[PDB]
Amino acid sequence: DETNDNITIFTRILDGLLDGYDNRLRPGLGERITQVRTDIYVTSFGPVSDTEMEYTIDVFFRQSWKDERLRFKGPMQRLPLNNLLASKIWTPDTFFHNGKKSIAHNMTTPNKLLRLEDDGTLLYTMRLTISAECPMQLEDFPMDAHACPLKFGSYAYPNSEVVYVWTNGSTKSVVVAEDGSRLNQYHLMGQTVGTENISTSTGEYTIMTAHFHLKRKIGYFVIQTYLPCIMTVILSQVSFWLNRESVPARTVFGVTTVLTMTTLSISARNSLPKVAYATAMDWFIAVCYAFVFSALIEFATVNYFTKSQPASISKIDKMSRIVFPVLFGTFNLVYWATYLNR
Amino acid sequence: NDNITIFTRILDGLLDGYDNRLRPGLGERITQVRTDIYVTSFGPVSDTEMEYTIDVFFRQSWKDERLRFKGPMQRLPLNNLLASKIWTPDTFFHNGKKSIAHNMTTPNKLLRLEDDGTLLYTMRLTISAECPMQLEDFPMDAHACPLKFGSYAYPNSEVVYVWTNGSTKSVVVAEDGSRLNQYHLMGQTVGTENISTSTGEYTIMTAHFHLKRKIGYFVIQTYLPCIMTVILSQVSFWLNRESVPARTVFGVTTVLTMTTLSISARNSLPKVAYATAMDWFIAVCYAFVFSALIEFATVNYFTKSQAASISKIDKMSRIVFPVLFGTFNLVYWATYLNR
Amino acid sequence: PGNMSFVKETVDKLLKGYDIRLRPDFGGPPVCVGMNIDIASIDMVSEVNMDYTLTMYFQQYWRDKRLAYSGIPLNLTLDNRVADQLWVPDTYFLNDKKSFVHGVTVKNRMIRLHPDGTVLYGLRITTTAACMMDLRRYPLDEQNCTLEIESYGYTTDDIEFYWRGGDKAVTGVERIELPQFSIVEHRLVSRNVVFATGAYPRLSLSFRLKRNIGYFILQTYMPSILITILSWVSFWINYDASAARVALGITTVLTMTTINTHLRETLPKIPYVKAIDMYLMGCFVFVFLALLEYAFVNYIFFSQELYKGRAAAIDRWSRIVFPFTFSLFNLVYWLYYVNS
Amino acid sequence: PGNMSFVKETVDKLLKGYDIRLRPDFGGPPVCVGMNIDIASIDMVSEVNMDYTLTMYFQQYWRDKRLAYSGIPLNLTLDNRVADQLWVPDTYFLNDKKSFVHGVTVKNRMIRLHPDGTVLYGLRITTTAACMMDLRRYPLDEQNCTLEIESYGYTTDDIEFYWRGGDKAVTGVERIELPQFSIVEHRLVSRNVVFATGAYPRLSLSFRLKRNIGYFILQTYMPSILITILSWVSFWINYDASAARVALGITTVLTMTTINTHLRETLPKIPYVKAIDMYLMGCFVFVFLALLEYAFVNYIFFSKGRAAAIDRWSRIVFPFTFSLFNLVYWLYYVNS
Amino acid sequence: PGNMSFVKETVDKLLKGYDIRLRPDFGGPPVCVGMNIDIASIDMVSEVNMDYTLTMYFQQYWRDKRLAYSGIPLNLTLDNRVADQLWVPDTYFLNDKKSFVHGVTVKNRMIRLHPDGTVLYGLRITTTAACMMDLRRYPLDEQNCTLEIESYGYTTDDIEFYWRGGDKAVTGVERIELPQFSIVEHRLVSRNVVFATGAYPRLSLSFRLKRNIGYFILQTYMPSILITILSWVSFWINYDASAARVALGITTVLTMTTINTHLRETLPKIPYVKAIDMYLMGCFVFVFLALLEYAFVNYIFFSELYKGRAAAIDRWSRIVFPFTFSLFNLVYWLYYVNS
Amino acid sequence: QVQLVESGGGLVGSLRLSCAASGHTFNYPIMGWFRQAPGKEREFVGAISWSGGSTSYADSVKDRFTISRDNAKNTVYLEMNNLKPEDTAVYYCAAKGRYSGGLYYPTNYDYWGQGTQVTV
Ligand SMILES: *[C@@H]1O[C@H](CO)[C@@H](O[C@@H]2O[C@H](CO)[C@@H](O)[C@H](O[C@@H]3O[C@H](CO[C@H]4O[C@H](CO)[C@@H](O)[C@H](O[C@H]5O[C@H](CO)[C@@H](O)[C@H](O)[C@@H]5O)[C@@H]4O)[C@@H](O)[C@H](O[C@H]4O[C@H](CO)[C@@H](O)[C@H](O)[C@@H]4O)[C@@H]3O)[C@H]2NC(C)=O)[C@H](O)[C@H]1NC(C)=O
Ligand SMILES: *[C@@H]1O[C@H](CO)[C@@H](O[C@@H]2O[C@H](CO)[C@@H](O[C@@H]3O[C@H](CO[C@H]4O[C@H](CO)[C@@H](O)[C@H](O[C@H]5O[C@H](CO)[C@@H](O)[C@H](O)[C@@H]5O)[C@@H]4O)[C@@H](O)[C@H](O[C@H]4O[C@H](CO)[C@@H](O)[C@H](O)[C@@H]4O)[C@@H]3O)[C@H](O)[C@H]2NC(C)=O)[C@H](O)[C@H]1NC(C)=O
Ligand SMILES: *[C@@H]1O[C@H](CO)[C@@H](O[C@@H]2O[C@H](CO)[C@@H](O[C@@H]3O[C@H](CO[C@H]4O[C@H](CO)[C@@H](O)[C@H](O[C@H]5O[C@H](CO)[C@@H](O)[C@H](O)[C@@H]5O)[C@@H]4O)[C@@H](O)[C@H](O[C@H]4O[C@H](CO)[C@@H](O)[C@H](O)[C@@H]4O)[C@@H]3O)[C@H](O)[C@H]2NC(C)=O)[C@H](O)[C@H]1NC(C)=O
Ligand SMILES: *[C@@H]1O[C@H](CO)[C@@H](O)[C@H](O)[C@H]1NC(C)=O
Repeated sequence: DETNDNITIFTRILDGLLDGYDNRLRPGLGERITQVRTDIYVTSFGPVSDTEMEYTIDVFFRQSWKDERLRFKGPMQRLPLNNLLASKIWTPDTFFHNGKKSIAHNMTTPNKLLRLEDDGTLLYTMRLTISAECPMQLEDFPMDAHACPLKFGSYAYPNSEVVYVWTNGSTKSVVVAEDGSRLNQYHLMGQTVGTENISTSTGEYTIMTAHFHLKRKIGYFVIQTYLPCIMTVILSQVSFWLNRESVPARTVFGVTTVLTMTTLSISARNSLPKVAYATAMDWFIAVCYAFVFSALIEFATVNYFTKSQPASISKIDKMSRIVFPVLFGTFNLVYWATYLNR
Repeated sequence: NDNITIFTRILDGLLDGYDNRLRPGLGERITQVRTDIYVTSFGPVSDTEMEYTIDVFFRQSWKDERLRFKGPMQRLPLNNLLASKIWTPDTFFHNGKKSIAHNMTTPNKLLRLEDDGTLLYTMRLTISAECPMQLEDFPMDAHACPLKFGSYAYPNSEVVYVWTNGSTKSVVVAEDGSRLNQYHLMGQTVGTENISTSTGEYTIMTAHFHLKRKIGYFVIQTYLPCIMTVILSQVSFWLNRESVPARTVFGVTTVLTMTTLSISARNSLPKVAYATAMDWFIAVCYAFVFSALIEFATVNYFTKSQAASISKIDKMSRIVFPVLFGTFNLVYWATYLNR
Repeated sequence: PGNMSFVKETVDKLLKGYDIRLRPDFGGPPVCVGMNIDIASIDMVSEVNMDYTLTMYFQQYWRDKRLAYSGIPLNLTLDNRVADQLWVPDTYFLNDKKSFVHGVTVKNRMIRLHPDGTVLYGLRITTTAACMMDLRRYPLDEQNCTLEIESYGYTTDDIEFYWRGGDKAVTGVERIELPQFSIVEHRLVSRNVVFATGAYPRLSLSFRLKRNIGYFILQTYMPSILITILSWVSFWINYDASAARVALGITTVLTMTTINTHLRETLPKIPYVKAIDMYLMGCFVFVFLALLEYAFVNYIFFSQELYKGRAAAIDRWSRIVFPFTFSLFNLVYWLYYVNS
Repeated sequence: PGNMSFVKETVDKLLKGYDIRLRPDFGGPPVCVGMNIDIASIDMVSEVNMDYTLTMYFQQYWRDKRLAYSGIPLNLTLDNRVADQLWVPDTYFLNDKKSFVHGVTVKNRMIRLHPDGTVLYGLRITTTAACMMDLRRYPLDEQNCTLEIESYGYTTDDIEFYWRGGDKAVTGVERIELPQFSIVEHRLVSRNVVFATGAYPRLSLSFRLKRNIGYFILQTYMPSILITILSWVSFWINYDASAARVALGITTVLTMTTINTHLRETLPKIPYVKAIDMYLMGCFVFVFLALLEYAFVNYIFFSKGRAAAIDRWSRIVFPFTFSLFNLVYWLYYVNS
Repeated sequence: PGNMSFVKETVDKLLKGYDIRLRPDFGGPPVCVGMNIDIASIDMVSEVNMDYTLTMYFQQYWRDKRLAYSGIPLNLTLDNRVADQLWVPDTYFLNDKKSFVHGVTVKNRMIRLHPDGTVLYGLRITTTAACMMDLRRYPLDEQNCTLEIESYGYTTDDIEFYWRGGDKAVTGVERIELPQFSIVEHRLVSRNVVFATGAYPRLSLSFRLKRNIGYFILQTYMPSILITILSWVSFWINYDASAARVALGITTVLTMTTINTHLRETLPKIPYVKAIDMYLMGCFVFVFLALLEYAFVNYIFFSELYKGRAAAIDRWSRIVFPFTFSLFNLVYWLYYVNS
Repeated sequence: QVQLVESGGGLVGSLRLSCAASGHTFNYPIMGWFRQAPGKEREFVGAISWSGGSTSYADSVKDRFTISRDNAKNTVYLEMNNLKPEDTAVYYCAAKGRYSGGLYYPTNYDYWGQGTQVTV
């Protein structure tokens, strides 16, 4: 509409709109609190790193506020300005408290959107990749759940200057794409968002909060750790069916399986941070080590009694041959029942 | 009281008409750039990359007759915002791979101006520099890692560098600056050189850091495991000759251990194409370990495939193998440790 | 006078008063941005990171009334630093994780003006783009990685994207060389995507990658087959050799365990069993059962004419049952994945 | 009432004629810079790199009379671009290896002027700082290493540093948690350092860290103890089973050398022996002597009551002396 | 005279009215740009990434009549920031993967203006460039790695590249000490390459690399040979020692796989079989057959001519296996040496 | 150098051409087919990639011709199916370097064949 003259009168509007404009000052500095409306679209969530206890999230981060300097009257009601206007206009300094290292994608012109309405309302959006610190507890390592937070708020302006609110309310302001569940070993149960105040050396501030609930997918660790552990325990117990005069054969069963449990205990070293306490998987590995180790002490005593007092000592083979499968069987029932309900 | 405004008009009077594109004395004389270094941190040395990291306060001083002034104070330090508006030399490190000029709360730079026009310009740098290494004597070798720097654009006829006070006291190392865990910094040397390149003649300032490697780490890491492995082969000679399964196990498993140690040691180092002094130890230990197995197969064959006459072989091996290995172990350290 | 001065004053007339803040024909009909790509290479494809690195020459081609000039028949090739002084589309890659415009010597950009105002804008790009992979068929799988091109700021009411020349808009697919993958085909799509802020134009470039099985045959399948065959040496050794029969068997089982756990260290810890994992568990059963084979014969030989008869019969059966059943399992495995 | 125009012209009047090139009270007494730190978190403390990564809010206070204003009652907060138009101190961290100011949306800086002219300048900083570690007692060691705050250019006759609030200046250290370490103590110090170019003010922030032995018990010590106990099974197997007595003995020897490499390959190439090295070497000796004991009995037997007597004493001597070795070990490193 | 005021005003007139947007002789014949390179080092060559890292001093010579000046005998050397105020050709490297210009102290750039208008523009660059490699002869191969130089925007109608000095245009290749490779030859090429947008000038610098076999002999072949020899020790051990010959067999078989697992780390995941892979599977066949030999001997013995047959097969295997592995080893090397 | 030799030409329907290569073919991963007639410019026909299998064509031969290869014998084949009268030309076989320019331009191809004539 009015195409020939529209591109000319508009540049006349813009330079007449932000000449004399000062971006060092809040809109309504001395009269009102600047109320900023924020919104997030999670383009993709993940991956999550347990060893550094951090996760990556990619979002379109959207902000909106009213600047009275920038109200205008012209041929159209909303203006899709180019993103270099952001350098000229005052914008909030919202920063993410948890961010370890973040990228404001800056490829083929900055990934920023800036629109101005007739009534002076701004809508300011940008694409961010945020690596946020997620402190996590690991006592239930292969069967645990976490709630990774994302916190953001003004850096320079305290509570009495700038306040933040979810644009459409709490539960309609953070949207996750269906393809956004970019997680390998986790599944996102849900998310809850809220608001908070904090007090620091520089005064009070208002914080927006978004928590994502994560349940770990147990499939990987079963085939990687539990089956090797369970099979090794079974492998050791095979020795009870061999005759006790085959001393070299009975020995290598215990020695080899104890060797297997030793490396498997070490193997978890690469999958976890250097935590100071034992996780659920450690209890399983330790008990599997106990059964495998006791399967060798079984041979040591039967060997000692048969060689020292040569027999009825064959009862030891019979009892251990039936007891070991049973006790290890009941351990699994107690173990899984303890954690899978947790 | 007027200091905060008088120097504003003095300094603004210096920077108008001034051209930073032209070196001082562009036409009449050579620019003498005094320089010196303070090493705050040295290391680590990444021999796998043949490079070393050094952190320095790199300091340069020269006279710019255009910036001389007279006022109520003899010298004044100035914000780094000014350093961009004056001429400063284009000094670069010839052998530097990667470098950081530190920003933290500001660019880590210092500029002070004497009323004579003399400038002192300093900055904090982290330099990763190449240090070619000869590793024929790897575990107990020594290196002389250089640091070469000079002007990039201006040739010898335009700018010349000199150590600030000439002698070795122009380069100083911090007492707590040793990040080296694997080396001793046994000394240093500084010199100056003319060079001729495609774009003209230039002046290099050279500083060489002499490094001696720690032998302690490799002794416990490789030598003891190798020496223990060799002994584990010889202990099999006191077992009875008829226990074939046991005797065979010692030989085969002990050789396998030498295989991992041979592979593991050279998994490090910058993959050079020749045998180091470490290899000449591991390789021979393999010979003793390997020949110890061939010793059993020989005696086993002469009794189970053919005994008082040939059982002497086992007895002699209990003495000859330890003695020959001991002699080799003694001469090995005698030649490389006294290097 | 003089063509050098004439061009200089002509370019200044184009840029004097030129508002970079406004798109071409602002307020009027949307400006069509045609674009085309010449692919330089795909540096790598990573399962652990679920991404691939693409290097390309990316070009855009649109019309701007304000840049029209007359009296010069040439297509003005201006210095790339003019890009800072012109309006250019806010095109971006939605699935990009990390990218940069190459900057050696001078930033790799091109601008070519023409008399009627149409502008050609080019870039050389390296982008690490996310690509999710269905590893259930790994390593017998094929994957569909894509590059998602979109305009960030301008909706369909302002910008329209299209491929210049249709299917001919992308070249260089012939010169993509990868160890693991061979490109079966590539496909071009154009769409409108709707967000809460409006409908935006999209162009999508897709590659269908099929993996090469050569590496895994030599490194994984050949070892497992050879070790499984190695387990059958047990059936031929005399049954009195308990130490040898057990030592051969347990060590084989140990080797299969390390192969099973090792390979997953080189690829993401995805929580489901892959095609190769099924094979390795299939091989594990054979080597594991081949050890129980000696466990029972030892029990029958010593602890239970059954000492002479059954002990020999079971061992003799194993020499034909195990090799046959392994081939039966092996035949079904390849017919399932390769033939279907 | 609608004072936005008034505050604008006030700010313009302050910045008009303001010089970035001259420090506050130039030529006069040194400008006093007060500092606060709010520790956000401490990331990996790395022995292989001899460093630690720290994230913090770093705040600085000083008075610049050129920025005094009277007609406004507010502490005037300004956009972070203003920091490029004012003189700010050149404070730097001497022992840092790599650091950056956060820029998630806009560069994380705070500028807040006050009527009397005092300026508050804040930053959020992630810094990787050199932390040389004395591993002579690892893993049972305590490490002290610091952050060295200093002015690069201005000597003590141009700037003075001081902690605001003394030992209340730093906060957040009481909150942070680390997996391998726990904070035992932190100290705030201020002092001058002399170089050839003059004396400079410095502030030192120190943390003393004690390592959590809980990890290495599960990962290193218990596997080592179990392998050593595994070797003692040899003394109970009959001394005629050379194939079995050996395969057990040599396997324990193999494991002990195996675990040594897995640890030292993830740790700096220091030349001296660590505490675990003093332990794993001790366990190897017991493991090695257990195997050598069998070569001894063979020579005695194949040359019997004497063979049995040596075997039966070994069943109790090795467990006893290993317990004595284990007792004196923890007695030295832990209880003294 | 050459007073700095005269030089300042002279430089000001050259830049006054200058337009960086237009190439020299715009609308006229092409600009002749003469390339020149001094190789500083080739930091690394990696098969896993199919790339190599190159550091060099890169210079460009061209004439811009707008910058001609008179009355000054000197070849003016200016602060490198003049580069942002002048037209410089848009040269770039086609096959680079990531590159940067060194920035220590100040960005390593050089501009030197000559009276006739000739501009010398030089800068120090470190480039990681792709080099696809034919690994079908891995330890025994030869490789061609090239650096492609081209103008991004200007076609042949506007710019003409050429090697300044012909074959002397590249120096320093005499002095590249690569550990695993040696520079057999290098050569310089110039040509015009045509796209849909036009024909562009191109220069390319090529290196021909021949590998040093030292590392792989020490770490892969000798271990493979020695383990293969160790497997023959079984034939000497008596057939009755079942636990010994099995242990000697199983251990060697799993040592061969242990070598493959290490080779699985050093190279990219290529489909085709490499020369080293062919040798390892050759060794694996002998090591595998060395255990099948015992299995049939044990079967034959225990399943009185049978005792003689078992001994006879040991005598055959004692001669055939060493002879056949020597024959295999001989044919293998002659193929890759003669071809 | 990389020697190129051609075969299978002559007056014809359907027809098939073969192009063999030897030497350092790894440096020249792409092979292209070109055709010419007196008084006319040299035209592009199609191309094939060693070890990649990907192919491209000229629009005048889409769905009529197909280029295939045998990577072990080092031979490129052009299945000249579904002939038409306008296909008279000498079909040169050529090779292209890795980093040369576009496919459709004969100037980018270094080594060339003998140009077997075909008549239809
Ligand atoms: C690493 O890899 C490289 C790639 O495999 C190896 O070879 C080089 O590769 C490049 C391409 O990357 C290739 O150009 C180069 O060949 C030389 O190129 C020169 C330029 O020739 C071009 O321009 C000429 C313009 O006049 C043109 O005539 C050439 O041939 C074309 O026209 C003729 C005539 O009509 C036709 O017959 C022909 O079919 C073409 O259509 C071509 O377009 C050129 O200088 C040079 O030699 C030729 O020219 C000389 C001067 O006239 C003659 O004396 C000479 O006899 C030739 O005619 C080459 O052709 C090769 N390089 C070589 C030496 O072959 C690298 O060698 C390798 N590097 C290492 C270190 O291993
Ligand atoms: C990798 O994986 C990606 C993602 O899965 C694959 O991408 C998909 O590719 C296919 C083609 O192979 C795409 O389909 C084509 O899409 C376009 C656009 O259609 C859309 O936009 C139109 C314009 O706004 C709109 O009209 C369309 O809606 C109409 O059509 C749909 C048809 O389902 C109908 O339901 C609606 O009611 C409308 O009538 C739609 O929004 C289009 O050009 C193509 O149409 C052709 O094909 C259809 C087939 O029925 C035919 O009828 C038409 O005449 C025409 O010939 C076609 O639909 C698809 O959109 C892509 N999906 C995504 C998510 O991007 C990709 O193929 C994979 N690559 C490889 C190499 O394997
Ligand atoms: C980690 O490791 C670091 C490095 O080792 C430790 O840092 C050290 O901390 C201690 C405190 O624990 C520091 O010493 C303190 O320093 C001050 C200032 O003293 C300095 O400055 C004075 C001027 O302001 C000056 O007078 C001082 O010189 C006098 O004193 C010295 C020492 O007695 C003497 O030799 C001189 O002749 C002078 O007499 C000196 O230059 C000081 O406040 C501290 O206590 C002194 O003063 C108080 C009164 O104020 C008094 O009560 C005390 O009895 C004492 O006299 C104390 O000396 C030390 O400087 C730091 N070292 C370094 C290298 O920075 C850090 O503590 C460790 N951290 C942890 C957590 O373990
Ligand atoms: C450091 O700050 C300076 C400002 O003088 C500027 O060049 C840039 O922002 C930073 N550059 C470096 C060297 O990191």
